Amino acid sequence: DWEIPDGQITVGQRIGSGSFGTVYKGKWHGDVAVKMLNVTAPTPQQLQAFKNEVGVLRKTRHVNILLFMGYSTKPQLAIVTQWCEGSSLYHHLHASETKFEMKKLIDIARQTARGMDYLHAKSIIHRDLKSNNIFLHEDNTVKIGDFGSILWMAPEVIRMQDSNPYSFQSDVYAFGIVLYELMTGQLPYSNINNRDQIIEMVGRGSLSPDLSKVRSNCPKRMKRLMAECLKKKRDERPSFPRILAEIEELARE
Ligand SMILES: O=C1CCc2c(Oc3ccc4c(c3)[C@@H]3[C@H](O4)[C@H]3c3nc4cc(C(F)(F)F)ccc4[nH]3)ccnc2N1
Repeated sequence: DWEIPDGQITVGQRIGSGSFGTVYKGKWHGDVAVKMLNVTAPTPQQLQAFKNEVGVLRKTRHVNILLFMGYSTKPQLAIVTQWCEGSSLYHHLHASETKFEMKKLIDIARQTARGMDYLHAKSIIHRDLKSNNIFLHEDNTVKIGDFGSILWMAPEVIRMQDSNPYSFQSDVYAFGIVLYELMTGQLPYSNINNRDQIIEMVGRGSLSPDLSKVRSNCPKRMKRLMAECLKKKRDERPSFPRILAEIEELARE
């Protein structure tokens, strides 16, 4: 079982605080990272907001997913993961002037590919793939997870067609936008300066990322796979085994 008895985890420094919960850096047989719920007695609605997150976590065992280690029940509900060190891909590309090199941009794209590939085989749809949900552990090892947003939302997701628009292809579209960030350097819709403008225009297909902003030494394979991931219709996008294959094939240069 993965339940961690009360008192085993010395909850150390607070890292991030949200209205929902709070992420502390902790100590348990080494450095860990605990995500707690700021409620004494949780409602059944949020009870299994915790029970569900756990399930999808204990199903993962990949180098490029955040390592689940266990969960606490008392005194408050808590998820326990490995303790990563460094910044997210977002901090690196947009908040810091990280002088990233082409080989390493491809490698980050490749690790993310492998990571997202593994989720899909386990039939796990992320629903929020983005640059700041991708942690660069030791500024090398990519760890995918939920570390907390419309810029990565596919047109059909922006429209909220029916109930859930979230699918494997929604993650594919998001992945493209990550490739866009790696290959251009900036975020998409850099010139549009209104959130409500991005939602409306993408919703009618009148707006899409500017693909003429990528680096010069952006490999043509990657330029085209990027386009393929951003096809406006969900069923035109490539699946991750296709993607992993393509990226890994060009990475061997
Ligand atoms: O500097 C920092 C602060 C944030 C942080 C960490 O924050 C977290 C601590 C605990 C924690 C999380 C994030 C979220 C929850 O519990 C982790 C999580 N991983 C997930 C992976 C998935 C998926 F991969 F899609 F299956 C889904 C939900 C997930 N939730 C953990 C490790 N290193 C760092 N680095």
